[PDB]
Amino acid sequence: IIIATKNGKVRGMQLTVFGGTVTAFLGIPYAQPPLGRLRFKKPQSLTKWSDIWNATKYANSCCQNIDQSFPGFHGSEMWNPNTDLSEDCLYLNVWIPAPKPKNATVLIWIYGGGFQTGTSSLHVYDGKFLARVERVIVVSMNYRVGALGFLALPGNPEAPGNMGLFDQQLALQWVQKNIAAFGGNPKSVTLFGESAGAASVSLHLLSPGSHSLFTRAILQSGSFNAPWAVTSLYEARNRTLNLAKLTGCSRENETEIIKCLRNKDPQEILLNEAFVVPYGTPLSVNFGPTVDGDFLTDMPDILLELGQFKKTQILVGVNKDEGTAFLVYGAPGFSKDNNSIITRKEFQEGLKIFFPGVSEFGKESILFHYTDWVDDQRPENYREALGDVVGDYNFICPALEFTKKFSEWGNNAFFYYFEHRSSKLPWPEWMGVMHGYEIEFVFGLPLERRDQYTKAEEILSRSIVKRWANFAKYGNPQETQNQSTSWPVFKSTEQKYLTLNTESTRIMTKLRAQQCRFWTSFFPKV
Ligand SMILES: *[C@@H]1O[C@H](CO[C@@H]2O[C@@H](C)[C@@H](O)[C@@H](O)[C@@H]2O)[C@@H](O[C@@H]2O[C@H](CO)[C@@H](O)[C@H](O)[C@H]2NC(C)=O)[C@H](O)[C@H]1NC(C)=O
Ligand SMILES: *[C@@H]1O[C@H](CO[C@@H]2O[C@@H](C)[C@@H](O)[C@@H](O)[C@@H]2O)[C@@H](O[C@@H]2O[C@H](CO)[C@@H](O)[C@H](O)[C@H]2NC(C)=O)[C@H](O)[C@H]1NC(C)=O
Ligand SMILES: *[C@@H]1O[C@H](CO[C@@H]2O[C@@H](C)[C@@H](O)[C@@H](O)[C@@H]2O)[C@@H](O)[C@H](O)[C@H]1NC(C)=O
Ligand SMILES: *[C@@H]1O[C@H](CO)[C@@H](O)[C@H](O)[C@H]1NC(C)=O
Ligand SMILES: *[C@@H]1O[C@H](CO)[C@@H](O)[C@H](O)[C@H]1NC(C)=O
Ligand SMILES: *[C@@H]1O[C@H](CO)[C@@H](O)[C@H](O)[C@H]1NC(C)=O
Repeated sequence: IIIATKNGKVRGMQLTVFGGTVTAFLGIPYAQPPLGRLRFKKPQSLTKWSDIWNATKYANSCCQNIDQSFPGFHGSEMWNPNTDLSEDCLYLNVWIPAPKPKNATVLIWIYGGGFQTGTSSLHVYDGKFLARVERVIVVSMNYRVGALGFLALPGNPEAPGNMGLFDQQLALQWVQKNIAAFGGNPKSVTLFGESAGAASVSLHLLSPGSHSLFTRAILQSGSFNAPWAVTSLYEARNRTLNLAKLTGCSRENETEIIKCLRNKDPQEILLNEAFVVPYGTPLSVNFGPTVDGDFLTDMPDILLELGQFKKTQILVGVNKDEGTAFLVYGAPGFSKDNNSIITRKEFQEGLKIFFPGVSEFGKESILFHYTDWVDDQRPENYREALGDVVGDYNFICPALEFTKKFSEWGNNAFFYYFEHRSSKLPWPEWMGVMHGYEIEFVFGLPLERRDQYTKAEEILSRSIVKRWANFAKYGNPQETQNQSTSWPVFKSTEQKYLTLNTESTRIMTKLRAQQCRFWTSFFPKV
């Protein structure tokens, strides 16, 4: 139960799952901790050790602001970090099947959180059910978020930008050099993540230094062409210097600002991160991926459009009600505690919150496209409209356009539409199939009947886990043995996609066709 890696021995622990055993190695370090001189730098290789590292508990989460908008509410607190925050957080986790497999496919998980939050130690990210049920090895890693992971002064190796993407990339290399010792096949590595984690997975498809570190990709509710995912390199510099003044760290030697920011206390940087943008939205990515000239050599949209990415199979998908979660973090007349029926003027107020820097005409064009009704006095007309707007603009339409663009360079792609509202979902029912609430199905939590899910949820999670596993091993997300719906390839022309629900599973075409022609062709011009 001790494994010898390239930097020394590590001790794990075994776990009982479904009357079998999984071996967990929680908290293997994969880089020299990025403190002091190393804060804001790319991660550095990890010096050998001759003891036995004890990988028996999750390591520290990375520094980050907590969501304190619904204290005590499980719906928001289940996403808050559940281990000590620290700048010493570059660690990873590995769940291997027991008995040790011999050439197992490796699934590498990248959590979301808008590039400002998240941690690999969340309960819904527990890879033990996947290791037990599909006999894959599951790896997740922590990576720097917010200013600590994405502060950008282009070219300056003191704060080059994209450091958190490089933490991810060094985790992938760790798996390349070391996963053979755990019984895994480095030649069969599938990346999957959700939200900002999905956008990260898509950026690894573009970054040449990641080409050789993984085989396939799975993108849940996210991609790099979402409007919140990448920021221009000049908007990045404006933000790092606005943080510089806010901490009184202003200089004309850019390098001297960095070493000034290197002496400030993480809490001081965290509490100023929010204000480096002129007007915030509940979707703001204050510090995030940029075109840095190293991880990312051009605007991702050019690279996607011109076929400059890793050629491979992708699995891409979204939830029915991506946008609702954000409405109760700032939209007036909205609350998780009533059913949030809003008015036409409340709707228009909501647009100013989510599209603050957008012209009067832009906002009416949004209102005009979403507010001519199949019936004008459904009292929830404007409430549903505002949720669709946020979800279609921020998630569904970027994921559809990514998939279109990706598949027209010849690779197989599969698109799902997740529309089961979980029975354990703590938010009110008007919020529907919320952002992030497919993750528990992917990780196979409903497989554990000890814990509150209907039998129908267990069965739906059982096939999702099988399709995901079959996609990782074989490049094809079919459930073959149980007479399931066949998942058609998503072609650029007909655009078939698969719906995922408890009743049964249907092939449909051209998800949100009218809404996406608005968002992806009209609205970019305004
Ligand atoms: C680029 O940065 C300037 C400077 O930023 C601001 O100062 C920070 C400390 C923080 O308080 C931000 O909210 C400020 O915006 C921005 O310039 C300003 O515009 C805002 C409102 O638009 C105004 O409050 C400030 O007085 C302006 N500051 C100056 C120095 O004139 C600017 O908006 C940023 N954005 C872009 C796109 O360049
Ligand atoms: C739904 O609730 C929102 C606000 O949630 C509430 O906040 C307090 C007002 C309190 O009543 C809590 O118990 C509620 O759950 C309501 O929005 C408020 O409306 C008033 C109207 O005078 C306005 O002044 C406030 O700013 C609003 N609060 C906001 C925008 O956060 C809303 O009216 C409720 N609607 C329904 C149909 O129940
Ligand atoms: C590492 O841990 C050793 C203890 O072994 C076991 O660790 C966990 C799983 C506990 O359940 C404990 O009862 C076990 O015996 C220590 O002997 C060793 O000193 C530790 N090393 C370091 C560096 O802390
Ligand atoms: C694992 O599979 C690869 C091909 O996918 C092969 O080249 C390698 O030798 C295998 N290793 C084993 C079976 O230990
Ligand atoms: C000041 O800036 C120059 C580049 O213009 C740089 O070479 C120098 O190292 C900076 N000062 C310090 C103390 O590093
Ligand atoms: C197939 O169906 C059986 C029930 O007949 C179920 O127990 C099994 O787990 C299913 N397999 C998959 C991959 O869903």
